[PDB]
Amino acid sequence: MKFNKQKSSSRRKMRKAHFTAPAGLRRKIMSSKLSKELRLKYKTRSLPVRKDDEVLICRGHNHGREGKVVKINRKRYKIYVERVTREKVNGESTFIGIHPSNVVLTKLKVDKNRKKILDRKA
Amino acid sequence: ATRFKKNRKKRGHVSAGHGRVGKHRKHPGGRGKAGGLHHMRINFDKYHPGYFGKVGMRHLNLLKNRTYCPTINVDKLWGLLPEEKKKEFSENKDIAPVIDVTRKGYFKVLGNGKLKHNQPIVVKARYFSSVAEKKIKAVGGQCILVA
Amino acid sequence: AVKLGAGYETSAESWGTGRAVARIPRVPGGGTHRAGQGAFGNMCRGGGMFNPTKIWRRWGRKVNLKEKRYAVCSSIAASGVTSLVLARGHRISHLKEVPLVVSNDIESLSKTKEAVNFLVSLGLKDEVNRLVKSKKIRAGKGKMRNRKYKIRNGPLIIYENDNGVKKAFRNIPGVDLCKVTKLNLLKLAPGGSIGRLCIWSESAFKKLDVIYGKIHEKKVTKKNYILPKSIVHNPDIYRIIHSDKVQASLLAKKKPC
RNA sequence: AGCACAGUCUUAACGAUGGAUGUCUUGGUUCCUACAGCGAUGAAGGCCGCAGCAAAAUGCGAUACGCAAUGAAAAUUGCAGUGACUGAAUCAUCAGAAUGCUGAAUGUAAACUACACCAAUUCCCUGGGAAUAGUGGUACUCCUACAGAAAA
RNA sequence: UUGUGUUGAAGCGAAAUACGUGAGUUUUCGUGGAACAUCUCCCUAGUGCAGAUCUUGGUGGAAGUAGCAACUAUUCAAAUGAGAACUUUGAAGACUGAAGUGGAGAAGGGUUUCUUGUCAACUGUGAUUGAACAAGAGUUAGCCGCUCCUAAGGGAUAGCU
RNA sequence: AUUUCACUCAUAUUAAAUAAAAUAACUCCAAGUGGGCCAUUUUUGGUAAGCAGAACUGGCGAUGAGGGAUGCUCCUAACGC
RNA sequence: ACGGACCAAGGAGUCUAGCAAAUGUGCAAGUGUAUAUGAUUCUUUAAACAUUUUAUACGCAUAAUUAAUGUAAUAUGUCCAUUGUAGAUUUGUGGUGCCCCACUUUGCAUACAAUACCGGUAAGCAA
RNA sequence: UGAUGUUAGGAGGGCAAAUCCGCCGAAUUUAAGCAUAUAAUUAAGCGGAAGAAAAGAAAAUAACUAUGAUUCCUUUAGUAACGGCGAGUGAACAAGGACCAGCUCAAACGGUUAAUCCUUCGUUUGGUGCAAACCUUUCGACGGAAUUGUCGUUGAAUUAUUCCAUGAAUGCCUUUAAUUUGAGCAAAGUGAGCAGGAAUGCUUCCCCAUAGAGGGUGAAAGGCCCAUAGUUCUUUUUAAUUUAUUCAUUGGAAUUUUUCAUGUCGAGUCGUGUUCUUUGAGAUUGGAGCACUAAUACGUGUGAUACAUUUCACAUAAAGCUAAAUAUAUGUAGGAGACCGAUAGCAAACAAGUACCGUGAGGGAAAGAUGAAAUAGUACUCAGGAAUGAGCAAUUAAAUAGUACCUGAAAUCGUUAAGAUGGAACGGAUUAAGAGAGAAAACAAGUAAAGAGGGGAA
Ligand SMILES: [Mg+2]
Ligand SMILES: [Mg+2]
Ligand SMILES: [Mg+2]
Ligand SMILES: [Mg+2]
Ligand SMILES: [Mg+2]
Ligand SMILES: [Mg+2]
Ligand SMILES: [Mg+2]
Ligand SMILES: [Mg+2]
Ligand SMILES: [Mg+2]
Ligand SMILES: [Mg+2]
Ligand SMILES: [Mg+2]
Ligand SMILES: [Mg+2]
Ligand SMILES: [Mg+2]
Ligand SMILES: [Mg+2]
Ligand SMILES: [Mg+2]
Ligand SMILES: [Mg+2]
Ligand SMILES: [Mg+2]
Ligand SMILES: [Mg+2]
Ligand SMILES: [Mg+2]
Ligand SMILES: [Mg+2]
Ligand SMILES: [Mg+2]
Ligand SMILES: [Mg+2]
Ligand SMILES: [Mg+2]
Ligand SMILES: [Mg+2]
Ligand SMILES: [Mg+2]
Ligand SMILES: [Mg+2]
Ligand SMILES: [Mg+2]
Ligand SMILES: [Mg+2]
Ligand SMILES: [Mg+2]
Ligand SMILES: [Mg+2]
Ligand SMILES: [Mg+2]
Ligand SMILES: [Mg+2]
Ligand SMILES: [Mg+2]
Ligand SMILES: [Mg+2]
Ligand SMILES: [Mg+2]
Ligand SMILES: [Mg+2]
Ligand SMILES: [Mg+2]
Ligand SMILES: [Mg+2]
Ligand SMILES: [Mg+2]
Ligand SMILES: [Mg+2]
Ligand SMILES: [Mg+2]
Ligand SMILES: [Mg+2]
Ligand SMILES: [Mg+2]
Ligand SMILES: [Mg+2]
Ligand SMILES: [Mg+2]
Ligand SMILES: [Mg+2]
Ligand SMILES: [Mg+2]
Ligand SMILES: [Mg+2]
Ligand SMILES: [Mg+2]
Ligand SMILES: [Mg+2]
Ligand SMILES: [Mg+2]
Ligand SMILES: [Mg+2]
Ligand SMILES: [Mg+2]
Ligand SMILES: [Mg+2]
Ligand SMILES: [Mg+2]
Ligand SMILES: [Mg+2]
Ligand SMILES: [Mg+2]
Ligand SMILES: [Mg+2]
Ligand SMILES: [Mg+2]
Ligand SMILES: [Mg+2]
Ligand SMILES: [Mg+2]
Ligand SMILES: [Mg+2]
Ligand SMILES: [Mg+2]
Repeated sequence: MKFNKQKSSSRRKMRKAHFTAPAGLRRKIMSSKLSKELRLKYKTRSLPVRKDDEVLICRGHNHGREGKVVKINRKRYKIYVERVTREKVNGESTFIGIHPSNVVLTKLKVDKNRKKILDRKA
Repeated sequence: ATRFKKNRKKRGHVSAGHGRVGKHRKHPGGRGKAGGLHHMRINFDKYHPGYFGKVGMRHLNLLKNRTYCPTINVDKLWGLLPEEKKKEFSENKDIAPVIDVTRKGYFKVLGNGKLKHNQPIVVKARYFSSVAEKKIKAVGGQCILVA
Repeated sequence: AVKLGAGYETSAESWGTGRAVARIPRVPGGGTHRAGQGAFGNMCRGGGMFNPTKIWRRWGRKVNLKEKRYAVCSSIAASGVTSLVLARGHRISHLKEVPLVVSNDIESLSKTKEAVNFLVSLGLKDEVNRLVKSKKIRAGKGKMRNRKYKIRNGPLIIYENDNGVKKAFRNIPGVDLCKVTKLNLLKLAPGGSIGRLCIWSESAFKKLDVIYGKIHEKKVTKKNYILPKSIVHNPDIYRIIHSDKVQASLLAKKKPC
């Protein structure tokens, strides 16, 4: 690392650890940034992205569009938004994969689990 | 460094410097000190004359600590003193130094050189040679034996 | 070093003369297209390396203590000549003096922003600029061996005791630190070049006479060390050539052919 | 509508065949540091099985790509299916339970799913009921104790 | 130390009113799609190929050439099919000649067996055929055998080395 | 024999001639080589030989250019553009 | 006379020990901080820095010679530094152009010899 | 006394080896041949253990003013010695360091009483657990072992000072510093403009740093995500610091003052002769087989040349145990490099000790890359029995990136054009005729007029 010699800074090792991470670690890696308004109401800076949140697309060809998150794909490292779509060569409709770090989430969907986390973070 | 090695100069030539007719074969005259006394005789005789044969008596379990004996000549005997201390013994004529060479690692006092005329000195040691002892007696000194 | 037997783990042997093939050893057997190929020999695919590398190659050197001390001393002296520091690539055109001593308040700064402000006020703005712009991604296979970047060397801050300088001046690209009683030629002459830019604290500057024996002190002065002398008294040759005494001995200029 | 002989060789331009060159790397190699055996309470190795649709490699053992418990914690997905709306879908940890036939292999054997002797054996309710040809033991050498017989 | 690059790197193909005695260096156009130098001075090495009946891989002329010859022998008409000298049906002419390309077993093989489908490669000419490829099936014992007995022999126990 | 001291023997033309005579003298550390052949002249064995064995020089090997039609050794002559 | 049908990639004086010569560097009758230990050394750092709060670790050198017991380098008249021939540099006069000559002064390095002394061996004398 | 016993309770057997312990035992090679020698007290073979093993508390050095169990590092030293005295081989003591540690049995002594040990069945205390389970702790009984020898003392007494262990109830457990495990938190732009399919690029306006390690994200990111510096909590154990008060036995020990007693000390062993090995070991260094076979502390052994008569020094053989400093081509985990980059690096970057070969012991490969995204992998039409081709039609930034998919060299072959061509072809020198390409020297500063721009001063 920087000063403690007990963990690595090898490209090989922790580039192998990113692509074979277990499914319980993949949700911490898949985290987004909180808006300015949500950063006063909550003392956290960033949260892992969940399903029924609302996000603003900030980077890419679809920058500036908003909408709701309809699916999370932990194997491919991607999320899906409700009206951002594509046509295949057949003519069937699909969803364009978005990377969660390209996004900032503007409205949350709280529950029993979330509260006991935001409370600790504040 | 491989950068400055002689072999890099012969890299385009065929024989690498060892000749067309007499090649670089492997051990064409023997191994090590093989042929001496037969066909290496001249090299042995003109560079190492007394090599063959044996002479003298055997000593079966030597123990070199019994005969260790470093020496010092009477040349270097006034030089053991510092210059300022060497100086005052010249003016004053009533006092002489007493030197213990065994405190400096020397064992036997040996007698090459010249002492200063009429400048007495007293020396302690384990062994003396005859000439050294005479030269110390001549300038007005004394030799003392220790153990 | 390579593995100890890499290339020689097989029971191969040569077919001999006849059979209209070369005389290298060959793999035995059948049923796979490895059978019948040349096995070991530096010219054979899969064979052995010529002179396989070994761990008892002499990796290091031992250097005379007096020469190390000589080099360190002659390296500090080069730090005090303005033209040499300029010729090593340091942007010090606006500096006032090249030995460049600073008060002892430097020793107890605590924040990186303050250290950058100190560097800028001293006149070293275009020296802190050269270091930021200089970070690049290296060319070659060193990327695949944990050698991603390559940066240029900056000033070298020297102190006597640390009350924050260590933490304050880290994290600035290219800046390095060192203590007066443990000075390293590898830092004072990076790559073998001479003329490193140094910044001395006042106590660091005063310890330098006690270390080298002008003032004696127990367990600080180097024991029985004498500071090297020069075979020349004044290296200004052309001031000698132009003296009245010398010029009165010269002889009339002569003509070419 | 018409005109260039054919073959062979040379040069250019565009292609075919082939996989060199450059760039890439969840692999190798060496050194430094730390810990260290397993087995009759059946090891290492071998064989046979287990998924809704299932060959290999990977994981498991008649509870068989996984049970219970503890920490996280919404989905897993090729179809079909199962999931709170947090002992449940999935990931991690792993202390309880369970762990086929073999193998030192140890009742006799072995290119046999061959053949013995001894005790019938297991389960449910609190003395009654029920089930099953199913279960366990039996190598050799040795030590301590014991048992009687036999010899002196 | 001090530089190039999505306003296009390395590499590769063809070149130049270019420089050098020479090994080479430099530049234009095309392709290409992501990295590349340092000549300011130093350090370092698994550092320079025409050959070794050299190693591994790819490719020629010979060349549409040598050749596709044992086992007496084939013909007419129809069905199928995109397509029939070598698939099927009928009619002819013939062979094996019971010491048989007829029946039944052992060693060895292991699904080659049966029904259906079916042609990318194989079936050294064709092929709709097939022991090829795909889906599903098929082996029933008190009386046939093993299992039991002993043989030439093998392994063991006591003891001994 | 040696040691001193006194005297005196050409030199600018150099104790006879000529000299791109100091391109000299010496020490150190090492490579390759140690199968040769040919020509004029002298010369041994052999009937002889493009045979075998020696001597003094010069060559070929290690070397091309002009000539001998042709030719490793003959004649002229040895090599930056 | 032998190897070579063609093309691409690969392909052969190196590493360690021990000795010497040459050359560069440091110090110099000395030189080299071994194994260790210390430190307000600890991403790098397996590097770098230090040396035990009239000063006996060890190697090579400072002394040779003899099988060996062993013995061991002018000699006290003067801190002086053996003798001669040629010879670099210096000192004083004159000749032709700071240079070269003729004398005068000093006498490095080195070459050739002489002499004295140390260890071994002969010879002579020997308590 | 032996056999017997499916009597009760237990042990051994097999795997693995890099480092460790014991046995057995070559030749290649070198000597320029070769037989002693060397290779080597090595390779192969057979047995036995641990986190280390083995060694180890003097029958040792020395010859000094003396040191003081074993192991290992620096040196002694390529030295003393061995050798067809050839090629070759080769230790020990002293010196400087790492670490540091000592003990038991046998033999003396104990008989108004074997004091000793074990099995099985009982009981009696306090702490830790949710549970499972565990720790601590006295006192009985029956039976057996043992005088063919267990246990206590370490010559035995006497005299004074001092030290150690054991029992009760009323209290006392705070504070702090270091080693360890697992968690939580963790600053600062996703602002203009250009060009792009897409910024992490360029220009420009802000900032954080005790954090400018590394990875990810449609192109190079300190301010987009994980983490990084730092800090809080937590588990392990170990050092200081904080209180013990009163009373009550019984047995041990060290030294000192005097009294009397000189006891014991490892046998078919040590040693000698002889034969073979091994060592630097030499009229024999250690080991082994055979024959002979001791002494009793004044004895026995060592003091590197074989004897006899003696002096001196050192030590106390023939029974046993024991940490640390040392090693580690094995297994498992962690970290790193002036190392290799798919004919390289392990044989194996991939369903690799795999496919395949041999009756068997064994032998043993080849084979990585579309694109940012297939949650974009090729829809529709026409021709054809089909493969396949074509398009007015279609994904992408790109299909001459179409899955035999990055780039795509040479050998070899196809197409078009231009030339040459009486039994090889290509070359060196020197020019000519065609064809392709070219302006950086291969002419023109400046002057006047008008039009568009870009700078520097006052
Ligand atoms: Mg040459
Ligand atoms: Mg040759
Ligand atoms: Mg042939
Ligand atoms: Mg290899
Ligand atoms: Mg490169
Ligand atoms: Mg024609
Ligand atoms: Mg619960
Ligand atoms: Mg749970
Ligand atoms: Mg079992
Ligand atoms: Mg059995
Ligand atoms: Mg049978
Ligand atoms: Mg390059
Ligand atoms: Mg090479
Ligand atoms: Mg090559
Ligand atoms: Mg080639
Ligand atoms: Mg062929
Ligand atoms: Mg034909
Ligand atoms: Mg046929
Ligand atoms: Mg017939
Ligand atoms: Mg017939
Ligand atoms: Mg017949
Ligand atoms: Mg059939
Ligand atoms: Mg069929
Ligand atoms: Mg066919
Ligand atoms: Mg089949
Ligand atoms: Mg049946
Ligand atoms: Mg029957
Ligand atoms: Mg029989
Ligand atoms: Mg020869
Ligand atoms: Mg000639
Ligand atoms: Mg003629
Ligand atoms: Mg030949
Ligand atoms: Mg040939
Ligand atoms: Mg030298
Ligand atoms: Mg020596
Ligand atoms: Mg004498
Ligand atoms: Mg007398
Ligand atoms: Mg057994
Ligand atoms: Mg065993
Ligand atoms: Mg030989
Ligand atoms: Mg030989
Ligand atoms: Mg031989
Ligand atoms: Mg072995
Ligand atoms: Mg074990
Ligand atoms: Mg032990
Ligand atoms: Mg022991
Ligand atoms: Mg030693
Ligand atoms: Mg011997
Ligand atoms: Mg030996
Ligand atoms: Mg010692
Ligand atoms: Mg007793
Ligand atoms: Mg683009
Ligand atoms: Mg791009
Ligand atoms: Mg990054
Ligand atoms: Mg960071
Ligand atoms: Mg005894
Ligand atoms: Mg021997
Ligand atoms: Mg001795
Ligand atoms: Mg003992
Ligand atoms: Mg690595
Ligand atoms: Mg490979
Ligand atoms: Mg690409
Ligand atoms: Mg003709």
